[PDB]
Amino acid sequence: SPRALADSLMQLAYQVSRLSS
Amino acid sequence: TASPRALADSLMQLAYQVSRLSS
Amino acid sequence: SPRALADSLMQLAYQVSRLSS
Amino acid sequence: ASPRALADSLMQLAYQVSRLSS
Repeated sequence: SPRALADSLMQLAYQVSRLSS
Repeated sequence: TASPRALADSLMQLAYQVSRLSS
Repeated sequence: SPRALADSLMQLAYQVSRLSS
Repeated sequence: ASPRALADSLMQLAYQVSRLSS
C-alpha cells in the first residue's frame, strides 16, 4: 500500500540522516 | 554526492508524496 | 550499511512505480 | 507527481545513498 511504502521511506530517511559522507 | 542530511530531507518529502498515491 | 539502505530504497522505488495516481 | 516520476527520483536517491559511509 502507499501508506506502508511511505512509512518505510520515512524510517529509511531517518536512518540515512545518521550516515556520513 | 549529496550530504546525508540533504538526501534524508529529499526522501522525507518524497515519502509524503508517495502516501497520496493509491493502490 | 549505506549499501543495505540503498538496496532497500531501490526495492521501495520499484514498488512505488506500480502504484496509481 | 506520478508514480513513475516518484520512483525515478527514489532510484536516483538510492544510487547516491549507496556512496555514503557508515
